[PDB]
Amino acid sequence: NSFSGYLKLTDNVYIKNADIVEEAKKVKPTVVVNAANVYLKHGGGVAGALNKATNNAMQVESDDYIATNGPLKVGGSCVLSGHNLAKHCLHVVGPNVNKGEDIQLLKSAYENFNQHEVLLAPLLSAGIFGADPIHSLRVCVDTVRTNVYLAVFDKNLYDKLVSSFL
Ligand SMILES: Nc1ncnc2c1ncn2[C@@H]1O[C@H](COP(=O)(O)OP(=O)(O)OC[C@H]2O[C@H](O)[C@H](O)[C@@H]2O)[C@@H](O)[C@H]1O
Repeated sequence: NSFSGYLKLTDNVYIKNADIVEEAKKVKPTVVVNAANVYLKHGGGVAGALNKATNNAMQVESDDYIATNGPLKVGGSCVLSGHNLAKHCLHVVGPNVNKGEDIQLLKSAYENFNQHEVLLAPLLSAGIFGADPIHSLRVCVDTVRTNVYLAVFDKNLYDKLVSSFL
């Protein structure tokens, strides 16, 4: 695969200090993961950046998905187009711990990754949703069995994560 410069964490999990949008643009992976909310309203963080890079096509598609199917579940997912970034985007909803949602649902969220052989992904719930980032990384490592390439935008966070036990 064309993923380059990743640090190996485990047999199947790799990590890099990179913007997921730039990784997706360069690699054009089969699957890029979005850290979504249940309404697929891609406002900020990973979702807002991915959507911006698609010139809002991701949001237009997402609005039709919701109109047809209704909100996702917390811990749930749907497969939509990856537009100009990837073949597919797997939109995954981690728990919004800052709004009282159960952190246990982070494991359910990462289980969705096992339906795909290779993914480029962020650390779910670790941003605006308020989960401890090292916890999200540990849940990823302990849940995902398929090959995951994690893109960590924030340099300070990356440096801390790669120096922490799993
Ligand atoms: N471009 C990026 N590339 C890689 N990692 C990033 C990027 N931007 C942020 N991160 C990191 O990615 C991690 C996740 O941060 P978040 O994207 O907030 O996701 P969540 O699951 O916590 O919140 C979901 C909400 O965020 C959106 O508003 C949605 O629309 C949802 O409403 C953090 O470590 C970030 O530093």
